[PDB]
Amino acid sequence: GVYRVCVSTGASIYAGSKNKVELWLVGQHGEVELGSCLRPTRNKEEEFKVNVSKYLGSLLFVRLRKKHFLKEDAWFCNWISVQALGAAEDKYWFPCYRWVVGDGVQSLPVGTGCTTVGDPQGLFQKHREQELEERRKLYQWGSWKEGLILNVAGSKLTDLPVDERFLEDKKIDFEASLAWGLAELALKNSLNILAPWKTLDDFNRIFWCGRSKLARRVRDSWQEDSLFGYQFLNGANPMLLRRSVQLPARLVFPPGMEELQAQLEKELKAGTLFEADFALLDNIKANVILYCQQYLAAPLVMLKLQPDGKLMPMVIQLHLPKIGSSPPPLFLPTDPPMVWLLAKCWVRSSDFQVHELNSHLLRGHLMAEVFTVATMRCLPSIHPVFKLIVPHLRYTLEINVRARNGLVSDFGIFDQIMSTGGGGHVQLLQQAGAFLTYRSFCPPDDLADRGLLGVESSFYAQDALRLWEIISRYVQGIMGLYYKTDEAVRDDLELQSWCREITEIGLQGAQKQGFPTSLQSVAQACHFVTMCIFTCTGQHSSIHLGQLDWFTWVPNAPCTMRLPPPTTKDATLETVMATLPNLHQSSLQMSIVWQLGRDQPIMVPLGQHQEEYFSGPEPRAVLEKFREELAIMDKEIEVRNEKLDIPYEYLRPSIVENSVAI
Ligand SMILES: [Fe+2]
Repeated sequence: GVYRVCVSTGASIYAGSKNKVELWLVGQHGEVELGSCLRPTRNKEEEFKVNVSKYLGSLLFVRLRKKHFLKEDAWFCNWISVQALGAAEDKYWFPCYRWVVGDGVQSLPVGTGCTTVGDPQGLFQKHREQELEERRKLYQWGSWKEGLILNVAGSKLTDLPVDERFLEDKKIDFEASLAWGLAELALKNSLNILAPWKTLDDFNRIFWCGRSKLARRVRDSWQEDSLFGYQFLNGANPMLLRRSVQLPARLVFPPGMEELQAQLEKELKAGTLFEADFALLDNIKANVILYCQQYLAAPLVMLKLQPDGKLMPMVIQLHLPKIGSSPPPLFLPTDPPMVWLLAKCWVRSSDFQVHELNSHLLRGHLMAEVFTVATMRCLPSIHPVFKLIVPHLRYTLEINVRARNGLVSDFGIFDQIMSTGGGGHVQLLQQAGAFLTYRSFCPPDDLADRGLLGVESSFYAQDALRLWEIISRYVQGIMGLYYKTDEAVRDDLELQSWCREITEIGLQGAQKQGFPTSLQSVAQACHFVTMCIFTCTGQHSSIHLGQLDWFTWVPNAPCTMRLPPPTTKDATLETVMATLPNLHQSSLQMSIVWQLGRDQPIMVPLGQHQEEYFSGPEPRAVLEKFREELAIMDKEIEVRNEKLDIPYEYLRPSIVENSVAI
């Protein structure tokens, strides 16, 4: 048989190897020796024809060995393909996409994919058991802080497996751009070092972060209650807002407040009353920067949806009611300018804290990390489900360790400017585990329980729904090719351990929240994987992407507050200024909002990954349909935003990354 064996080397910097690599072809019936054929050239696809007398049959594996003489050289193998030039057979695909190190003999299965149940021959059975044992030695759980959901084991990036590390081409650009980014900002902001700081207009002096079309709008009108409430719907953090069924029990009224109660009852029966509650911030210890006391608040904001499709704030309560003590003052738009302005600033500051911590870090980065480690420890390379998820898990462990090394680590970024940093952030993050429910990660159920379905004013809910349907079908499409009966899913030990690693191990008992302990059906499994895929794409991008727009104008998103939240209604121009961050803190904030949210040097759009793990044409068809539905969504949304005054685009397949990486 005449075969053209083709081996593809990585496009990295250290991908090429000076060592000679020997291959072997082992099929359904027998195996053949090929020996040293070529030497891995960096970013070079190399093919060659060979002829073997021994009958192989269906090629199952392609074993390789990298022999080194005196100095070993790492080799990042993309894949190996061996096709029969004579017989009418399909090209045998053998995906690798990882680093190859050591004088150990590696084995690459064919890219078809299958499970233990779907492999009755037991051809790949022994292969996957030995691989997973090694996977577990490489991927272990760790604990950055006690009480939180597990993360990857280790402390530094060096503790991460080489395959999870940044490619040398991205690592240099990721760090360079970040360095030049914050320095440029630090330079210009140092000029204001002696500039007056007594009017809110002075905030415009430091403003020079990104200055986008939307970001300018914010500067133009942040004091507008219309934009204020608009952010609860389509802002950077649309997770807290929900439709009110009844008045919040913490919404207690001070003696005299009876007229306002009727305005609240009017909106409730109409079904236009909404509430965003920040009680999670209660009793969280605030930061201490330079021995100066910072302050937090647990506000409540009541809003009404206007017939012209506008959400407007009605009342803001800054403290939670103290049992046994008189009720705290409620602030209304009727209050003096400065008094209402201060209360909105406290709400924006608190939204920032919860956004970055819960919405972003926890619900986005850490959750994904949980999925990542559970995938690598329970699902073998050949597993069909494993091949579906991996692109979405790209560069996740790396960016997370980078965060726990200076972004949220002790004496890190939060501690330096964030009011929650310095202890309270962990307190807020640890206690936020209870709010992590299975339904909250699924749009069809999230907006359902909250009550944002059908709300035309909420573009997030719409886009979240549409996107979820597309993904859902893609997973259903892939899972359908490998799971035809519910018993298949039910008896998939690997699949069952994966789901176990997540709900029970990773998430520390998430069954009490809503996460399943076992996937017994096919439709249930499809919903779980979609939930995973969505968390590493949509859930993160819908929260990450708005940072450059809303958190750049400090007055709209204060990183900290120098004065405690007002207990009386007598705020003045100076007090608002004193409460808000000074030039020292605000400027640092802007330079840091660029870190937690920005455009990545090289970015991979949702569903647009290059690594090919499947070999069949059927899996590909499903992949192509997925890319098709996404493309048409990205265009339609683009057209829709034309008519929109403030275009919502945080869920567009073109800018929505395929994995959590920034
Ligand atoms: Fe992010």
